[PDB]
Formats: sequence, C-alpha cells, structure tokens
Amino acid sequence: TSDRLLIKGGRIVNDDQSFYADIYMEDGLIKQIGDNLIVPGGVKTIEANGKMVIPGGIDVHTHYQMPYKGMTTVDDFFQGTKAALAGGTTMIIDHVVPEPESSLTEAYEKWREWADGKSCCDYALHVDITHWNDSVKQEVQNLIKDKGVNSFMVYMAYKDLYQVSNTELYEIFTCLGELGAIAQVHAENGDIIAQEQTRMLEMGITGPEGHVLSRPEELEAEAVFRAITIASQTNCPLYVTKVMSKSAADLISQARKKGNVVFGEPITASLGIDGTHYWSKNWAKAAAFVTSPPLSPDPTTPDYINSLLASGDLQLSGSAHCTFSTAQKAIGKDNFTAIPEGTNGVEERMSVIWDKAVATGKMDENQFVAVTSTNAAKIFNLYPRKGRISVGSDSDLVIWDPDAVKIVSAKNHQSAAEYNIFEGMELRGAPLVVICQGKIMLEDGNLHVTQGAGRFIPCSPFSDYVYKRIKARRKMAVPR
Amino acid sequence: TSDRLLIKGGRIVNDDQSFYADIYMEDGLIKQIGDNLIVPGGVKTIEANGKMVIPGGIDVHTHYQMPYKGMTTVDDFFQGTKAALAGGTTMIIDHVVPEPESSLTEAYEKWREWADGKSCCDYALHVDITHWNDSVKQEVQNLIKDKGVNSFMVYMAYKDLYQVSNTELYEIFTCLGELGAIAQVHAENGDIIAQEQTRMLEMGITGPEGHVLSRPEELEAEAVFRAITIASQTNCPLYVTKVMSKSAADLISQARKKGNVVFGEPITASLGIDGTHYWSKNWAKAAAFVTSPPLSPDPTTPDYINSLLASGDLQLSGSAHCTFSTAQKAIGKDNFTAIPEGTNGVEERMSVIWDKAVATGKMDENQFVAVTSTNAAKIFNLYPRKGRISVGSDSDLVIWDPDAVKIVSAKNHQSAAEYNIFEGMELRGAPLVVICQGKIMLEDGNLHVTQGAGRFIPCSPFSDYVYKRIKARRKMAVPR
Amino acid sequence: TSDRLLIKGGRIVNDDQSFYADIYMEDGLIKQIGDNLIVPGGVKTIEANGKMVIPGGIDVHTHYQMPYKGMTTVDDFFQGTKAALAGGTTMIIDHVVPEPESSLTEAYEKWREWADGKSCCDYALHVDITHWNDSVKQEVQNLIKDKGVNSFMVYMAYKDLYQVSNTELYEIFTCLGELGAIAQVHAENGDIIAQEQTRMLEMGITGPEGHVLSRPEELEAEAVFRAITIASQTNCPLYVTKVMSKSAADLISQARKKGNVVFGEPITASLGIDGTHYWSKNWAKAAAFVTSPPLSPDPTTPDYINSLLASGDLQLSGSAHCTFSTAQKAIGKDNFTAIPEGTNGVEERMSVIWDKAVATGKMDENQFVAVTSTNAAKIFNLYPRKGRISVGSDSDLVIWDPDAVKIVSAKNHQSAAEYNIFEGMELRGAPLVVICQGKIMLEDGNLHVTQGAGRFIPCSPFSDYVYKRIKARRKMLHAVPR
Amino acid sequence: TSDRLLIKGGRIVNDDQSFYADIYMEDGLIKQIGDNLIVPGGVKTIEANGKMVIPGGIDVHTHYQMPYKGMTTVDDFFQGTKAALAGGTTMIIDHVVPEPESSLTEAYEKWREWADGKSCCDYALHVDITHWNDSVKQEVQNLIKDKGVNSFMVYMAYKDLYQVSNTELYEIFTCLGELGAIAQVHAENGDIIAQEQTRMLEMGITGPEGHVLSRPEELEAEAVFRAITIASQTNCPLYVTKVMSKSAADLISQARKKGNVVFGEPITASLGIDGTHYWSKNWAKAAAFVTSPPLSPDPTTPDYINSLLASGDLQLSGSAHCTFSTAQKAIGKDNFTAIPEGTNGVEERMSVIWDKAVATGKMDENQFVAVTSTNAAKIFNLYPRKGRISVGSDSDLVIWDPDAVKIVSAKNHQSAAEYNIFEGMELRGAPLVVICQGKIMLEDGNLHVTQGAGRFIPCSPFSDYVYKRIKARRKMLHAVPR
Repeated sequence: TSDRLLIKGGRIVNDDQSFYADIYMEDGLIKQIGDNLIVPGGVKTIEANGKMVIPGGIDVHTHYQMPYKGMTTVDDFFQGTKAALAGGTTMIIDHVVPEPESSLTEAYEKWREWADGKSCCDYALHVDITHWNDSVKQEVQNLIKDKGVNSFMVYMAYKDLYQVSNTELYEIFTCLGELGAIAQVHAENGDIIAQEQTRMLEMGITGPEGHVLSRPEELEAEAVFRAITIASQTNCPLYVTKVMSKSAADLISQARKKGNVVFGEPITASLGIDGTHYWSKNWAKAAAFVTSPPLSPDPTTPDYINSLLASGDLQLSGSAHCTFSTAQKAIGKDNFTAIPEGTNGVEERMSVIWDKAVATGKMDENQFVAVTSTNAAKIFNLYPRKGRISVGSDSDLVIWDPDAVKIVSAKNHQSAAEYNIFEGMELRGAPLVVICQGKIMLEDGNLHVTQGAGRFIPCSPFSDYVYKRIKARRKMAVPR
Repeated sequence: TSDRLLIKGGRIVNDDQSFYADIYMEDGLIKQIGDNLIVPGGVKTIEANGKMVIPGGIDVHTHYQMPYKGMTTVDDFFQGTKAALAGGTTMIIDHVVPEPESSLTEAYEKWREWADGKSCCDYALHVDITHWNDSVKQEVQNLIKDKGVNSFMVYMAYKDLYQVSNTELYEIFTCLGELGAIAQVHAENGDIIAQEQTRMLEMGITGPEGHVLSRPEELEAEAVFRAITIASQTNCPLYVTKVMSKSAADLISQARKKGNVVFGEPITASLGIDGTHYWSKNWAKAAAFVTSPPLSPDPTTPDYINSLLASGDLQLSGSAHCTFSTAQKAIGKDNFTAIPEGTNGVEERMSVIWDKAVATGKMDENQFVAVTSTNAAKIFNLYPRKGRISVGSDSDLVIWDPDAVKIVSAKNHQSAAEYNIFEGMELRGAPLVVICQGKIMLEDGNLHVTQGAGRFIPCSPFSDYVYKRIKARRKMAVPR
Repeated sequence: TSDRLLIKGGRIVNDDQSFYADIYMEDGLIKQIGDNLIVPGGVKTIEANGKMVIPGGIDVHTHYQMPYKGMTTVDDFFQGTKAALAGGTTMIIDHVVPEPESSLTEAYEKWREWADGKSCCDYALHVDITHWNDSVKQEVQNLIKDKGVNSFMVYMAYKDLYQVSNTELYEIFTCLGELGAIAQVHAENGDIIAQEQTRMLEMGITGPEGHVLSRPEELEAEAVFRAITIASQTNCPLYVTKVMSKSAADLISQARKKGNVVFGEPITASLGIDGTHYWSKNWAKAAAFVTSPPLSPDPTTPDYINSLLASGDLQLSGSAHCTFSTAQKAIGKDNFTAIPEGTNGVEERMSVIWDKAVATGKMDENQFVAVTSTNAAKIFNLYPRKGRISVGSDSDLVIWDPDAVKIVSAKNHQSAAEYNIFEGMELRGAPLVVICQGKIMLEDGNLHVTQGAGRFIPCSPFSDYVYKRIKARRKMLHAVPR
Repeated sequence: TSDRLLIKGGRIVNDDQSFYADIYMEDGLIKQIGDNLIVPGGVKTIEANGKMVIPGGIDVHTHYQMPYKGMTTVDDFFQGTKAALAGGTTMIIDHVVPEPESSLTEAYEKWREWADGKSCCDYALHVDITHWNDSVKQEVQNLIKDKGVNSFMVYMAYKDLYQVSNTELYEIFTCLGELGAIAQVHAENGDIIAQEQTRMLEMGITGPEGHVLSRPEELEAEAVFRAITIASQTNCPLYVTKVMSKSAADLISQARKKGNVVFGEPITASLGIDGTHYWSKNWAKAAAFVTSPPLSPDPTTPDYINSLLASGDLQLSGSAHCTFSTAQKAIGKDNFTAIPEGTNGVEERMSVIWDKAVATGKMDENQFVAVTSTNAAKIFNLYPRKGRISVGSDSDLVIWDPDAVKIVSAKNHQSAAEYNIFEGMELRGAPLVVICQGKIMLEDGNLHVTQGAGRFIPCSPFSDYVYKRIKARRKMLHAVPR
C-alpha cells in the first residue's frame, strides 16, 4: 500500500485541541502519535519544524466531468482532484446526476467507473433525485443498502426539468428519513425564477447580470424556509447545498436554534467574493461567475457567511467546483439562461477560509479544521477515519503554513478553465505538504499523483451526529 | 333618510385625538361638531354624560349565510348584522365565494341580492378567486371597474378544491397589482396539510383535536412567507386574512419593517382565546372551535396577537364570523375533515380587544379606534366616510362604556348558534348606544333594526394608504 | 396680526389623507378649507396649481447660539430660524442648557429672552437636566407647572461634567413620569468613552477619526438599552435624541414592539450621510462632521435609518443644528476631544428625508408629513395647532415641489458656517413657498422675515399620545397571605 | 494510588463520538481502551453490559461551606462532594469569596485548606473580585502565575457591598484579558434592584415573592448586555454565571453569533423548574427557592434554557449549590432581603439535563457529555485530563443508565438541607456506578468515600478554546496623515 513515513516537530491541529507530537504512518494509516516514537531506521522523515499539521480537507460538493448537453465540464476526476490536492483537499464528494426518467443505479455505476479510473484521492458520491416515482424509490433503498450512498439531493429549481412539488418533497423526505439518509436540497423557487427570467429578457437584459437579477436572494430564502418546514414535519434531516445569501443563512441559524436538524454548506465562491462582477463589461469575465444560486450583489455578504461559518450556524464548506471553458460559456452569449452554470473553487477553498475567517480573527484554527474536514466527516459518517489526526485514522494530512501569502491566478491554477473568479486576490495561508493515502502528493510546489489511485469510500446511513435526535423524537386521541 | 339627532357632553375618540364636543347629525351625515351648536328646537337629544363616542366598528371579515354542501351558515345577513350592531359594529365586509369553474360576477350578484335585502347596516364585498383562467381574469377587471370591488382573496390551502399554484399566485398578484386591488390570502400549505390529515386519521385521531394537529402553525407560517415573497416580486400589496399564530404575525412584522406592503388581520378568536379546547371531552364543544387556520394550542398566543395589534405590526381586526349549528358540525363526528369550518366572533370583537388590549394597558383608546375601524377604512378606501367622527362623514357612531363588564354566553348572544367559543368569559368594555345611518339602533339593550336598511358601499381601487409606495417603486443592461 | 390670504388649486397633504381644496387664512389661523370659499374681494391669492401643500416642519432639536467656553454657536435664533424657514421648517424646539450647579429656571429665562427677541418663527424649549438634587427637582416641577415646558433631557455621556448615575436616572425618570413630562436622553456610555478617548490619544490618533473611533456604536447601544430598561421600571416615557446607528434604532424598534413607551429621533445627518468623511485628509472638513453620537462609519447606516423612519420604528426627525466656525473647530486641531461638537442640518432636514425616503419609495407623502411635523406635534402636545392643515389650526404651511432638484452648498446656505456636511449632494424635493403665522416668509427664493416675530408656544404635560397607556398601566401588587 | 480496574462491554460516550470498548485503569489514569485488552489476571472487573460509560461530570459552580454572617452553608466540602458523586459529578469548582478590603490570597489559602482536608473528589477554585484596587490587581497576577487560578468573578449586583462600577469593570476586564484569565460575572443591575427592593417593602410584600418581583429579568438582561459590551471593548473573554432567564440567554446567543467571546452557565435550578413556587403559602418552601438571579416566574423558561443548552448558545452547566437550613432562611422571615440566598442542585444536575433535554429529544448523548463535562474542561483548561475517556486521561467515569427513573426528595438526598427545590420530580436517567481517581465511589446505591481524598487541580491561563481568537484579534489602528 504505502511506505513508512515520519513527521517530526509538528503541531497537530484537530477540531478539539492542538498539541506537539510526532506522527508515524504506514500502509494508509496513522500508526503512532507522540514523542520518541519506536520507529524502524531508514524511514523517510519530514521536518515539520513547528508548522501546523491538520487533517486533509474534505470538499463535500464537486462536479467533475459533469455532463451537460453532450459536453462535459473541463475539469475531470483526474485534473479536478489534482486541483483539490494542490489546495489541501484530500477527499471529494461528487454528485451523480441521472437524466430524468433514467436509472439512478445506472448513473451511479457510470460515475463510479469515471472516478475509480481517474481520481487522485479518496472520494464518495451523493445521488441526485432528478425525478420521483416508485422505481426511483426502490433504487434509493438499494443504493443505501448495497452501494455505500447516504446522501441524496432534490431540486426546488429548474421548472419542467428537475423540479419536485411539495407532495414529492414530503414523500421523498419521509423516505430518506426512514432509511437514515441526508436529504440535500438545491433551494431556489423555480416557479418564480421562470417568470423573472422571462421578465429580464423582455427588458432586453440578456447578459450575465440578467442571471443574478432573475434569481434574487428572496427566492433562495423562500425555498429554504419551505424545505426546512417540510423536513421538520417528516422528521428528516435537511442539508442546504450552496448557501449563497445572508437571508438563507439566517433561516438555517433560526431553524437550528429551535432544535431542527438542518445543515448549511457555504461554498468557496460565497465565502470569498460577491456578485458585483456580474456587471463587468467583459462578457466572458461576467459569465465566469454564473452559478446557481448566484453570488449576492450585496458586498456585505461574504464577511457575513464567514461569520456564520465561524459561529457554527453554518457547519461545513464545499466548492461546487463545476468549470466550463470560455467557448462553452459563450453558448449563452445572446441569452443568459443558456450560459452553463458553474464556477471554480476546489483549489482555493481552504486558503479562502483561512484568509477570510482565521486571519480576520473570526474563527480559530480548530474551528478551521472543523469547517474544512471534521464536520463533513461527522455528517457523512466518515469520522474518525477522515477529518482527524488519530491512531487508526487514514493518513490524509496537510502541513499548513499560516504565514504563506499567495496571489490566485488562472495562469498558475491546476484547473483547465481560462478564468478564475478569484483572479488577483492575495490569500493568507497555504499548504506546504500534502499527504494522501500515506503518500507525499504535494511538496515544493510539485504534484506527485497517480490516475485512479483514489478509492470509493462507502458511506453508511444513520450517522450518530445526524440521527440520534431524530430517533429520540420518533420514540416519543381524546376518549369521548 | 334620517331624523335630526344631537349627542351632548360626549368625549369624541378618533384614531388621531380625543376631545369634548357635541355632535349634530341629519340625513345619514354628521353636520356639526363643537360647542353651542346652532340647532333646531325639538331635536332628539342624547346625553352622553362624559362617555366616549367612537366611530362604529368595521368588521372586515364575515361569512353570513355562506353556502356549504347544500346548507348555509346559521347567521344570515339580517341576524348576523343584528349581532354586529349589538357589539358596536356598523359595517361588515363579507366574502363572495363562487364555485370552482363558475362566474365570479354571477356570484357577486347573488351576494348583492342576499345582503341588499337583509343587512341591517352598510356593507361591502370581497370576491374570492376560487379558480383562475382568462375569463376569471376578465371578470376581476370588470368587477373592479364597474361593481365597487377592490379586494380579492386566493387560497393556498384546500388542495384539489380552491388551491392555487405559485405560477397562478404570481399571475394573480401581478394582475391585482396592475388593477389597484388588495390581494388577500388564506395562507396555509394545503399540500402538506393534506398529508397530515391522512396521518391523523391513520393514527385513529378522528375528533376535533385531529384538526389542529393536522394544521400546525409552521404550515401557516410557510404559506405566509411564500405569499409575502411572491407579492414582493410582483409589486402587489398583500393582506393576510385570519392571522392565528405567533409565527405568522412575526413574519408580517418582519416584512413590514423591510418596507414590504403587507397587512395582517387577526380575528376575535385569535385575540380572545387559545386552542386548548380542541381537547374538550365534549365533542360538540370542541367542534365549535374548528376553524382554519385553527386556534393555536400555545396559550401564550392571544396575549401576543394583542401585543402586535397594539404596536401596529397587525393593523385591523375581523371575526370571520361563520356559524354552524351543532347538528351541522356533527356531520363530521366520525372524521374531523368533515366538520364544517367556522366559529362565532362578530358580536364580541370590539369588547374582546378592549378587554385584552386596552384594559391591559397594551394600547390606548385611539389605537383601539384605529384597529376596530379607521385602519380598515383606510385600507379598503372608505376613509373618512367611515372610521371617523368628522363633519361630512357617515353617522355611524357608538357611545362606548369603558366600565361596563359583561359575561359572554350563548344564552344572551344574537347568534343562532347553540355554542359560543367565549362562553363564560367576563369582558370589560361594551357599547351603550349604537347609531347607524344616523338612526338609534341600540339603546337600553334593545335592538331597533330594519331588514335591508343597509347599503352596498362601493370600494374604489388604488387606495392612497396602500398604493402610493407601490406607485413610487414602479416609477423607479450593461452595454458591452 | 396677519393679513387675509387665499391658496387656490392646492393638494393638501396631511398625515392621514391627501385631498384637493382651497385654503383661506386670517390672523394666524386657517379659517376655511374647501371649494368655492366665501371670501372677501381683494384678498392676496396664491395659485398653488396642483402643487402639494403640507404643514410646516417642526424641528424638535436645535442649538441656536448655544454657549460653549465663552463662545457661542455661529447661527443664532435669528439666522438659525432663517435657515429653518428656507428649508420648510416653521417651528423649532431648542435646548436650554444650565451650567452644573446653576438654576434651571434662570437658564430658561435667558433662553426665552434670546429667542423672543430674535426668532423668526414660533418655538418651544426643552430643558436639559445637567445635574440633579432637591432644588433641581423643585425647579423641574415649577417649569412644568408655570413655564410651558414638558420635555427634559439627561446625559449618560460627559463623565465628570453632565453625566448622571443609574440611581439618578431612576430618580429622574420617576419624577418626570409623575409630572407628565417626556424623558429625553443623550444615550452614550460616558465611562467607557472616557477610556477609549485616552486609548486613541495614546495611539497618536488625534485627528477627527479619533472621535468616531473613541465612540463606537456599541457604546450608544449599551446606553440606549439601559435607558429603556430604567424607563420601563419607572413607568416613564423615553425619548432617544440623536439616533445615529443601526443598532440603537433596532433597540428602540425592539422595545416598542414589546409595548414599551419609547420614541426615537434620527437627525438630518444620520438620515443623509455616513461617517467616512471623518477620514478626510482635509482636517477642517473632517472636523465639520464631529458631533455626538458620531456619524456611523458603516455606509449602510443612512438607508437603514430612513427605512426605520418609514416603518414607524423611529417617529420624528430633528437636526441637532449646532454650528461652529472653522476657527472654533480648530481649537481641537491637536486633540479631537477639544473639537467643539455639532454640525449643520436645519435647512436640509425636509429635503434630505424627501430625497432619501420618499423618492426612494420607502415612505409616502403622508408619512413624510408625520415624520417632519405631525408626530412631533403629538409627542410634545402641540397637535392639532401645529402639524395639521385644519380649520382653527395655526397658519404654518409649505407649498412643496416634489420635482425640484437642488445641490446643497455652503455657498448658498443660510448658515454662517463655512462648511456644509451635505456639500455637493443633489436632493430631490424642496419648498416653493413658506407661510408662517399666516405670512409669506419664503417665495421666489426670497426670505421675508422679522427678528423677534416668533412666539414661545407653551407645551403642557400629559400628552395623550404619550401618557394614556402609562396611566392605564399605573391603574392596574398583591402579597401572598401566609 | 489506585488499584487495577477493568470495565468490560461498555458503550463509551465522549462528546465527539460513541463506540464499544473495554477500559483498563490503574493509578488514577486510563491505560488502555479497546477489545481483548492485555490485562493482568485477578483484576477487579465490572460488567457494564451495554450500558453507557461517560466522563464524570464537572460542576463549575459550587459554594461549599460558604461563610455568611458568622454562619456557613450546611453542605461542607465533604458532604457537598458526597452529594456531587451521588449524582455523577466527579469534579467541582468552588468560589473563593474574600471580604471587601481583605486579601484575595489569604482567602484562597483558607479555601484550599478547607477543601484539601474534606473534598471527596478533585476540585479547583474561582476567585471572586469583591473589591478593586492596586493591591488586589497585584494579587490577581500572583494567583494566576503561582496558585493555579484562571478564573475570577466580579459583581454587578450588591450595591454598597460587592458592586463594581463601569470604570472598574473596564479596568478589571483589561487586566484579566492581558493575563489570560476567564472574566466571570454575576450580572444583575444592583442600583435598580436596590430601588425595587425598597418599593416591594413599602408595598408590604415581605415574603419570598418580593425577592423575585424586586429582581425582574430585565435587570439581569441589562447587566448582561453591559458586561458583553465592556468585555468586547477590552478584548476580554466573558463568562456569565447563573443564566436564569430567556432574555439573558438570548443576549449571549446574539453576542456569540457576532463573534464575541462569551460563555453562558445555566444551573440545575434554571434547567429544571420555574419561579411559581415563590408564591407558595408555605413560607419555608418559598424561601428554599430564594437565589440570585431568581427563578423566572415565566413557566416557559426551563424548556427554553434546555433548548439553548442543546443548540450550543449556552455551553456548560453548574448548580450554584449553596444550601442553608430552614432556621437560617427564617432569619429573613419578616424581610425577604434578609433571606440567605442559595438553593440545592449538585446531586440533581446531570439527571435534570438528561430528563429535560435528552429524553425530550432536544440534544443527544454526545452533547450531554459536552454540557456536563467536556465544554467545562475546555474553558477552564482541564481538557483532555478531564471530560474525556481517552488513554492518559484521569480515571473519572460514570456508568450511566438512560432507563433509570428516580423521584427526587429531601428524604433521600445527600444534602443536609430539609428542603429540595425538585421535591417530587420524577427524573429519567441516573448513574449506576461512579469511578473517581480510579476508585469505585458509588455502586449499588452505596457511597464509598474518604474525607480529603480530592486533589486541587491547578488551572493554567490562556486556554486555547478561549484565547486563540482573542490573540488573533490583538495581532491585527492607523491615523490619517494630514
């Protein structure tokens, strides 16, 4: 599997504490932690020299080689996970997207085949419920029981394509609750967005600004509140993907304070920048920002999202990395509704949070670990195998430099995209060394990776972190 | 029309101020206000003797002789307005309910005929949009232009009967906004209520408690938030009927603080009592409380609703007076979904608010006037004809006694109902004398009324109180 | 008193409704409202020609010729009320400020003498409680009973000068509540501000930016919350002067929703602009913004204050007009704690609100009247004499042009100040004609005024709008018999 | 030190995860965790049989043998820690209270002597800053550096006894922040409470109900908001003791969301019951509830406090166990201000939280551990030595029965008090076995304890959980060059 490796003089930073210790690794696992380790001679030894050592990042939202209209996103499972590793991320969770009226299981097999053959790092899979009926219900059950899936996503947007009704939502959340799965949502109101898009085009607003104006944050907030409400009535845990706005995040905060089982996933884009760039005079640049929900035009938004990720009102971060070329984006040059949706973010996720939340004093290093790996591992039932530096855990570690300062650019990023939405931003905090599966995959700015080295990691239902309260609530007429 | 009448030594209480003055009336109108009025000899003179004189109450939500399954509510336009006058209310606004797929205009004519022939007092009419299509759109326009209607209601509940989709809501609010009408809603989520009713019956909960448990306040709050959101996107003023819960009222408060044009209508029931009585061992008593949305089981609710009516987060009061006999209620004795919905409240509305909000120190007498007549007159475009004691205004006045104390009972109420949901409650504050159309219709506990004396009062669109901001907001691409 | 005057073809805008009618005025009073008025021939007639006619503005917060260290503010009761009238304001309420350990009543007489002799328009007076003891308590009673005062202000700031303790606040609010007066506060925490000033000076931050950084909005919010709490415990109505920050305005909103009797007074400065200009490289410009509480550095502040004035969470507007010359400001050139505090705002108040809340669609014309006159008249017990176009009310009216557009500048303002904190701002909405005491005092951009023409207007205690709930709450304490 | 011990078949429940494993212990420490442990023959073996095994509770607020007017509370460090252990608590943190104008360090030595000689379990000490001056400042430094103290409490109540001013609060929080200590507060407004007490007595309300009516929750909320504000301005972490009311808990929630470093400590009383019993016709019963801040008369309070402990808006639980006899309480029979303040709670703390938050579905077993030990260990810098079942941690463990159901009564409690404020309450969840310092101190309902067995545990300043953000904020003040 993996050679012996010793990291010396490192400061271990887990979500619960930080402490000085050496780390000995072999065959994909952490074997010893402490001082003066009884270790074989001739072991490859890295001198951490007081630098931080954290669990590798888990990016819970990717779209590598995602199909769209006979094309594919430009970062595939190989190049996309190269990008992840370059940024300190050692596990990704991608979305399987079956065509409406097609098999979920057959889609899952396709995605397993693509990723097993190309991923540089360990991965898992969410399965999107793009339509609903009795056979789909059966497949969901089968996928949870037999295929290592515990997370499924529904769409409240994309009217006449993926969108599900309130009756379907109730049916689906009841089912996912009974089976021990996470119920994920893409939460915007598709019915109202459909009208507003028509309204924008009739006003002659065909550029990317038409995208953000046709999807104001009130339509994200409505759909979030409604999802929270249906999930509560069906005793189902809810996970809100791609939290983009202050109002969505406040609804999640509100629901969690009442005791509702609700999680929020901000992304690199909503943590790092705003939507002013939709009004760029450079069409291509503006189209690079087109994603759904969009980036809020309100410039106070990213500081707020970071604040709520710091306080635990939001719990984990993803990227929704979903890159298209300038030529693909330009398909929608005359009509924003035809711009393929998605931006970059996998490489920049951990640096963006360090820069915006840790160097700003909003969160400490332990909460940084929580919001980049450990909470994700707990929610998806991967803890302590992932998201922790502990004996018996997987050898996925990063030597992090808090003092590193790097300018982001399309020129030096691993993505095949020509644009980078964070172009020109100077970020504090970066990885020096990345170890994945016990092997050194980044050092001295050099990537050392193998196509297909990454393993599918099965995720079991009924995560304790998610379901203990649900179960306790389940456990709890007037005779006339 | 109406004989000369002089009220002397009264303390006039309008929404804006209180002051001592005599009031001279003739032919339906207030002619002079002041001291030492130049008045003809031989005028009928009432000695107010320091007592308050307020504008007659406007009850903006009634259902007199409302049809249901070949029956009718037991209080008709005559007996129902007798009840209103006994309680200090001198104008009512009733709901016209066309069958799905039938003409709105034909329904309006029926209701005009019933009320013109029986009402004791002036009235107006809201028209319920029970279904939606091109011909209904046309009728709405015609009714606003030609028939004195400015208020229309849509249902978010009653799946497969009255319920409208989000696309229909957007269409309808856009239309009502363009035409200068108030958009009213019955705001509960019918899709989810349908599931919960099935769930209650499968648990064997067939009594009235199944009604309140199948319609928890979260389902009122969801639908209110969604209506607020669609109304905001379409620049349409929203009016929430039958505010029953703390969470609904808080959403209205929130929206108004942002600047959204939203009004809330608590009712006598939600101001005066809670939903604990759904669990009464007396089936009949419990069924007397069945209304939609239901009374909150949370006993802190009525004090809170009064508080938000006091602070102006809620603006006006109705009753939704909709009475059925015990025999009619008993149709649903084996299945709560078959209990006809509706309770009493028209007679008790003004006394309930005085007792719960004024004698408690939450609101003063001027705000009492506002929330019982003047705000309703402003919203429905009836001010200063109604809701004000002013020269040239209609002679609809009440001599109110703050020190009166009365126990409510089915035995002494004007309603034909056998039950009164406020049975046994002692209320501070009551009318001594009611003058309507310049005629004394209550004195010494005696009603003096004529069937059909009441006039239809046309209500024009584009009320200033409602539409000035809407118009100003209406009045307010990147070239590449 | 005042000649016959007829305004024809006007659209009257009161707080409750708007309607078309002619207005006939004589001897300081509105005599008739309606169509085809029975009127004597030869009456001076103004053609409003569809333009709005509103009640004159009431500015509830001014500091004309306010003394400070042997000097005075540069706009006195004459020039300051010229400024008021030029902007559509026909009544002002100024603050009487007695020196600590001196008589409130003697201070009141000095102020009455200054204003009676110079004011162009009607006025009233608040009295500031700058210190507290038995004789001050007696004077407050006497002033309410005999001198037409119903509003008194206390300071939670200015440690070792004006500041009162929590015991004194309790005593004072109990007393003012018993006597039917409005309890006004200057609400910032003076103990903590003292420390932060020292911290700014030790960091070498001596310019105007040190002023806003030594008084962060948290210190306004703390004092507001504490004043609300003491006022609630003593059944006393509370009025928060100079609402500057979002957080202060949210606490007032929160308290009103619970039923507490609390009023908030934003000022022209907090409605119109933010505090970014404390960091101007021009010292003199930055010092022109120095006022307390300061303008929020958060640029989302003025939009928010306008939003809460629109929704009624805040009820009335003032200016706290308190102007000093550049030479006077420069006394603090080496130390921001020595910059005399105060900015302009009286002339600009009504246009600022129209431009920022009405032309933006946040409030309608009727709420504009409410927040520029009618709510002030109700709170200070001047309604319907002021703040309303009604038969028997005072002839204080403005013909307002919603379509007028004017750039503000020190060059054309009535103030003697060299700086204007709204310099260069283009504002929508302005007065065309101002009538005061039935007399045309502004027309064609010309002022027609007389020194000393203004009358003191006595203000009685126990305003209904303020006290009916307080009284009902007092009317409603049982031991457990054991 | 301590004999070999093996617990088999147990379900370990830490704050982060639960898992099945055997636990081997020797000489005060957990030595091995796992399956098939290499263990010496003849080891005392307990069969957990699938039952939960959790870290022993840490009660961060006790007042054992606290002096008051020449008397003492009736539960001393021995009997009081017997009560603790009976309820699943294996460590207590008590408050050292020096007389005003006396030495903090001398008080600390007295308390160390009392506890070292009587405590059954490990303990630590907070030191209360009952007055403030230069020598007290020096002692605080000395206690942190040399005596294992990292937590100090100030009083915002008790006017003319312990109360500190806003200047003193600023000075004290600045000092505690610089030294790496937790700043604890007793947060009620003492100035206003003094007035309201006098008001209650003048109304003839002398019974216990006068206590809760003279201290309405608004006066707790005001003091909380002010403490948050001063702590924020001085970059000092704040810990709110005895969170009793919904409004206090909402202010802590609000401040934490903004990023302020603020902790809240609900107590057994506020988690388990309300204040309706102040109106009991039995004087003695009512007086048994007298504590400060008092129990809220609002019966929705305890459900809400449990909800905010569940969501993490409040982080840790104490008891403020402070018991007086009926005869001692009765000293205030004619005047509630003379009733000695304090109730029971140490024994009942963990069962109350299980019954009211876990069996109700508000929180899971892992958050239960967090709020009964682990968050306290992190805040006071005792993690992972305490609050965790981990190799190298202290052998303080409890075998917990989720299915146990017990009625609370004065008849069977360990306290010397005649009254129990939870009398008659049936609580779900109880300890079966308690191990402390590796020794079985509760089994089969029998206590096995030794007077003086407990050790003082030094607590170091600059806890990472508390100070990493504070430090980062300090690391991040430019003048405008003109």
